[PDB]
Amino acid sequence: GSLYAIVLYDFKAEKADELTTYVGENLFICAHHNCEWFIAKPIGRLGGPGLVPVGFVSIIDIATGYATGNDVIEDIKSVNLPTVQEWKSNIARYKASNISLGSVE
Amino acid sequence: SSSANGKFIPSRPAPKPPSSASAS
Repeated sequence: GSLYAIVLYDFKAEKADELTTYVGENLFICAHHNCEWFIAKPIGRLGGPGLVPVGFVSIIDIATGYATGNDVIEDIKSVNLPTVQEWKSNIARYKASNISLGSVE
Repeated sequence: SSSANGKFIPSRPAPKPPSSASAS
């Protein structure tokens, strides 16, 4: 599957969400927009939410394979995550998820 | 002709990452 992201390249940020990352880094998506820009976050301290495109990062689960052989866009609708301007529209909320377990550690 | 609501919205379009499959 894919519950996290990993940057295979570094990109200079100068936007409102300007997030300076490095090549071959780990980052967890948080928001998404234009299915091109994703608001992820590092696993450091007081980090994120950092912005990261889908052309400079890959979706994975740090488990096995890559994107479980799926497209980032195909992995999006999968969870049916809300947009950035939609999700951020108001934190006050809560998303639910269906119970599903796979037969593979 | 639409505005933005989010604060984490990007300003510029999609960049150009290396080792890609795009021609210029």
